[PDB]
Amino acid sequence: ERIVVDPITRIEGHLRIEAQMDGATIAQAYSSGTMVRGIETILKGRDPRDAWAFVQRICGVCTLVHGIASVRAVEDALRIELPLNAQLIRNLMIGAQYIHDHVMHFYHLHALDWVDVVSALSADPRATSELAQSISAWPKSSPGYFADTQKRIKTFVESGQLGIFANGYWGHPAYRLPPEANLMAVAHYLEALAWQRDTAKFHAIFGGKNPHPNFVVGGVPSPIDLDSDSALNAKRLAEVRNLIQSMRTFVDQVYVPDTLAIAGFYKDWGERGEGLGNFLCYGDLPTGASLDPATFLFPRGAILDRDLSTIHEVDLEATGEIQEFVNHSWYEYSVGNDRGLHPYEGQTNLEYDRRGGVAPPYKQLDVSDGYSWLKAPRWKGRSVEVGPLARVLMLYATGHDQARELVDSTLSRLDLPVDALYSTLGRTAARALESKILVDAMQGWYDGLIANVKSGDTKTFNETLWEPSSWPSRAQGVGIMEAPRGALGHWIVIEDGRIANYQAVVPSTWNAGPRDGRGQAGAYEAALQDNHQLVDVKQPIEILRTIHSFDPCIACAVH
Amino acid sequence: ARRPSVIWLSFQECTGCTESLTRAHAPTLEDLILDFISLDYHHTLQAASGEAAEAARLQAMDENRGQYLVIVDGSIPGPDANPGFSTVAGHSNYSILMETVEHAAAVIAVGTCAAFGGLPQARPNPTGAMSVMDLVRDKPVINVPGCPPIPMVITGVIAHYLVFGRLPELDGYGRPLAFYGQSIHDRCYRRPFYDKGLFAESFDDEGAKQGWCLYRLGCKGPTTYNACATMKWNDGTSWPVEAGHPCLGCSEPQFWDAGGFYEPVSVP
Ligand code: SF4
Ligand code: SF4
Ligand code: F3S
Ligand SMILES: [Cl-]
Ligand SMILES: [Mg+2]
Repeated sequence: ERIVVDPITRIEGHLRIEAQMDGATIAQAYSSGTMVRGIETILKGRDPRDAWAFVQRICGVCTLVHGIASVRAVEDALRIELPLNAQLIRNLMIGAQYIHDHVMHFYHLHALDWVDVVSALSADPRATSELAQSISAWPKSSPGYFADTQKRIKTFVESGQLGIFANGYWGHPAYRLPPEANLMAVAHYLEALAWQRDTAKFHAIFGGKNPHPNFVVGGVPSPIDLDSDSALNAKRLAEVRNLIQSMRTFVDQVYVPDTLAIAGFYKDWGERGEGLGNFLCYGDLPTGASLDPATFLFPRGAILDRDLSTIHEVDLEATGEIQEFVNHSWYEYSVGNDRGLHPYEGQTNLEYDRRGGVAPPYKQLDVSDGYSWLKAPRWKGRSVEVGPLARVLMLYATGHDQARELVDSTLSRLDLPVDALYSTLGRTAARALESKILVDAMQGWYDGLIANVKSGDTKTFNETLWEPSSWPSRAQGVGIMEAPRGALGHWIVIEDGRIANYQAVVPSTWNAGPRDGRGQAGAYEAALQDNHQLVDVKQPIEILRTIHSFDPCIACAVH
Repeated sequence: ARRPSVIWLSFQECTGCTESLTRAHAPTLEDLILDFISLDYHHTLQAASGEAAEAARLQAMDENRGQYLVIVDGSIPGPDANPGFSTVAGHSNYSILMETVEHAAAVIAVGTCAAFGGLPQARPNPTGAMSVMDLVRDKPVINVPGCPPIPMVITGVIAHYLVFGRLPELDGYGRPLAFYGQSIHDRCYRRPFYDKGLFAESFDDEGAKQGWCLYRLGCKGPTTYNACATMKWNDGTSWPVEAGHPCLGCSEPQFWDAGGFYEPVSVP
């Protein structure tokens, strides 16, 4: 029966794809998350000020983003306003996380779908240098450098211990780059590992460590005192400035031009891999202290049916709007397993056996009932896509000038129409473009931090509602964020100082989640069902290209 | 065989421990992978998916029997918990753990979840999560805890084992002494402030700005063993208390269930 790919590798976490084939064509696809922890259940009864530290450990690839959504949920419930410096620092850390996370997704998770490492061994080092230099000003392009990189990979492959390259799909006809482009991408893969571990120092300065920096409800834990040996001062701020500059340079000169050069060989991937047409953003990144959606860099809204002329409004609290369904998930709802729950009323009761979970060792899911540890989030009953493509569409639709210029100049370089955005290629391209937008914004928030400190405001923490005895005995709130994979919300309900409910709905929950009661597929499933053919079911590179373009994270999706 | 074989198992993890490993500045993951080890299976990085990926783990186990190192990230639902809580390729994590460690030279449990149960095991433990040392008894196990551990502690332990041809000396909980032998509080730069009775009372009052002690805000440094206060994080950039937050205790067993993070304990 179904073709099975389990594990999907080069994602975060535990994902199984099953596909019902009609000849070489994917007829139906099924997305299944095969690990659960039940962090929502772990939180019940605990202190809301501690929640961020638990839910940050939902996921260490998008580290930071659940910490941020969590303290924002508490701040929303309690109506705490942040001081400006805290808000700027949070924006800066969020931008640093996007850039780190997108660059590594592209090189270390996605690129081996498009780049043939064995073919790189055939490249002429000199031609590889000409090509690198015809696309970018990046310094590291000499022929000797390419020849030295190629030789290290050649010694590796010839040792007969191929490590993470063993049994790879090298030489598959889906690989189209010339040897030179493959060698260039492999060299950049290696530069991206050195660059990323340097970039991570940015979160360590403000947050103490990366992965998993620290947060506090009401501000940031790192104080500012120019005259102190143990606070952010001119010396620490000078290091932060240099890190933003290396982020800018790597995005402008390595990541974006490589994405564009590689796209030119895969333009037909602009015609598959988007089967929903609906996109959702909560928006993020305010210019000022208050979390006011009117000031967001990424706007809040929803697009339906690929119509960029109408942005529908999003309400995080309307109980008929965002709901999670479990008609095909391994959960039990006390209201009935066919009902959708808004997250203030969410329930996380794990039920593998009674929902049709198959006893290991198994070869096939049973897809007639529960077939995933992911809930199925829907927006007013619709399956939607979240993440970079949703954001770039929202920016485009709302007249963001730089986004419009980048999208137009990208489509024009590739000679593609606007409807090629709705595709595996367009999603992968959107990820790179929004990295450019964020990296340019970093300088504005940094300068605004320095100016604010210079004018005499060194406050970083609003203490006024820190003590539980100052809270109402009932409160509830939602913390929203645009995480690198898309719209993220934490809904919290607080009773008598304690967490009474806490529900996360996470970007990969939306995208990777399974079918609902109407048989309506989620984003991954509808994407694979949109115009895919497999040359060889044992080397399903076509599935991987599209699944990886969503940047799946199943620890996030399931929690 | 000729670079020693390493099999990386990822179970109920958040992938923080693998990210941490990619942060390490010396030896870097790429130098390790090219020059020092043969990393033969690792979900985050593997070119191949599905059966081609599983075949690589099995062929590593076949060709390096008795000699390979297993690193485990994440807790494992124990053999009394539903085998369906966490599976890979249709097998339970527990089944994969026991079959892969059977012929390992040694096992490193990286991260507090693998070492001690960690987050999936925090109350009320809905998945019956357990640690490596509880499940795997007839094998040398080295615990390298932290959430996640420091990047250069992870590669430090690996480099020790490869360069010096032996396991590090361990404390009573299986933790390498070089990294876990001293408490945070016995090395912390705010400690002489603690002893003078100088304490921060919020995250940005005078004491916070001056680097007075964080004890009153919940710091668990006094009962936490890790290298953060001496080695620091991310190539010596900073660490949690230096950046203004109390230590959460994140390398200690059951640290999630130690009362609130922002509450002092009842004494020392
Ligand atoms: S110890 Fe922390 S960082 Fe490592 S797998 Fe467990 S949760 Fe993630
Ligand atoms: S309580 Fe924490 S901040 Fe204070 S000296 Fe000890 S480890 Fe340092
Ligand atoms: S929270 Fe963890 S990272 Fe270090 S400072 Fe405390 S042991
Ligand atoms: Cl480090
Ligand atoms: Mg949830």
